[PDB]
Amino acid sequence: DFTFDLYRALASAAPSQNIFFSPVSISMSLAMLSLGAGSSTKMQILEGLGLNLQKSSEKELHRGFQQLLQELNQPRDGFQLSLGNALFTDLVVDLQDTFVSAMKTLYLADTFPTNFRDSAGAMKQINDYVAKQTKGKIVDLLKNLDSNAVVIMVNYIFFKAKWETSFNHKGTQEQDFYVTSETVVRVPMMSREDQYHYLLDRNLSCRVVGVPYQGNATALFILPSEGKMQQVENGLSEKTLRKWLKMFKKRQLELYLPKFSIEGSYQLEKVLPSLGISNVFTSHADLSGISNHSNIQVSEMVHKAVVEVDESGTRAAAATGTIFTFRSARLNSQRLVFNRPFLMFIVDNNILFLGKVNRP
Repeated sequence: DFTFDLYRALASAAPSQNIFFSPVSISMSLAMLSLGAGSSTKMQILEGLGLNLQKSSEKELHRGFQQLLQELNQPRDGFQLSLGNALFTDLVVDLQDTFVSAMKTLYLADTFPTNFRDSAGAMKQINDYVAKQTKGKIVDLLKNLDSNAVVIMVNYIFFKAKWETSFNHKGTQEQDFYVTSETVVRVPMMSREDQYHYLLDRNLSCRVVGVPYQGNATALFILPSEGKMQQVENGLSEKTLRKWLKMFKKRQLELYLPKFSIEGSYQLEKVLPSLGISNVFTSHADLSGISNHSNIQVSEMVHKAVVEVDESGTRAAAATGTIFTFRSARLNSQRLVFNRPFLMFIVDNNILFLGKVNRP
């Protein structure tokens, strides 16, 4: 698995830490990059994306993403999704019009000649570019920039959508969240009893619940059994996802989910090589589709994903202006409380987001 092996790579590199990235967005930038890559550099990228038998249609691959981008970029109401890619290339590097054209046309991405000789100027231009493309949601992508950089590739994505059903601000109270058995933090816990797509996975030992967004996206929160986080991570795979997308049944639940913001920032040139994509970062890189200039390669491939989660939804919890019972108070339903590290997916027909919430 491209996506899940990448998740494990990132996880292994930063134990006991939050992880968060966009799979679709990463595949998108790699395909886009293959547009100017040649020989073994290109082939490593395509196989990494996993590319059909007969090494068939790359243009079909670009068609898919091309359409996907369009659908993703079409506004709704209270749906905030900013995603994009850009290539910053040194002044020496003469660009190929066929590359620049394909990038803008197919992926809506830009290629900007840049003066990396002025490290501090380039960093600010890049950060300002992203701050604007994100309507201010991602303001300081790069934290440092080398003077010898030749080409910087940045991929960014910010997402915030209204729940299909809201969380009553009256159900939010501070509560303990156990990062570990001995590390505890107070967090504002939202709550709402309702019918949710539930799933008990005895194989991996974890509970999965689905919460739909006011649109076409649905959040999946995975709660491992006490001490089973590593096991679950070891079990993550596209197959498993398919499996889960079937076991899903409606179940009355009193859900307790934290209000939180989560982000991941990565230098993919330090992890992708372990997944088989290495030539593109070396001096032996083949980016002849991009320029005829020798000695060029991707100096840095940064990726930043940001997502905010809160009460806001489309409609308020309609009800029990029907609560019938002789009891003083109705009894509780099954309770699912995320007050220990959990995993989270945000999926449409693809996987927009994948991460591990260790500390809200």
